[PDB]
Amino acid sequence: VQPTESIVRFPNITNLCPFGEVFNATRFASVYAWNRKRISNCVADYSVL
Amino acid sequence: QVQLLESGGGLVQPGRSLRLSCAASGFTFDDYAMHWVRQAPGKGLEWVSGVSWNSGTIGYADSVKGRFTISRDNAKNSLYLHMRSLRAEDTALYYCAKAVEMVRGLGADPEYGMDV
Repeated sequence: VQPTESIVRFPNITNLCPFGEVFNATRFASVYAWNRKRISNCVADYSVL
Repeated sequence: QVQLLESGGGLVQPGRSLRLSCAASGFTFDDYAMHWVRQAPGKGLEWVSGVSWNSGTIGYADSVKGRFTISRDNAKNSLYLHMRSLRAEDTALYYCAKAVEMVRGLGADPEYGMDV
């Protein structure tokens, strides 16, 4: 017998990384007073882009 | 035990470049807004500068337009203010502090909260 269709599974989508309000913040900083931070332990969607 | 150490004092000439450092401890630094408050000797207390959680300069006072610099060393949990072109009256008992309001708590970025 041959198969018919594919099934892919994974638990509920967990805590997303909060990209959004980093870019929806009141404002960014200067060039010499520039901003940097590091994100880990969270999923990044890239879909909204 | 929230703690803020202020340095940059001594006898200094007006009109000269000055470096002030405030070290923060006892609380996670780079998640809060932060404030410098002017305090002329023999006078009252007035707001001079501030900076956002993202290390964003709030601005400068009326008489000091575009000639001070506020920056934040996120690496070693510190904050610096550089002054230029001092006069006899720009002397102040500058104070350092943070903001009570947390990120994602209670719109817009909260930046008030003259606290410690």
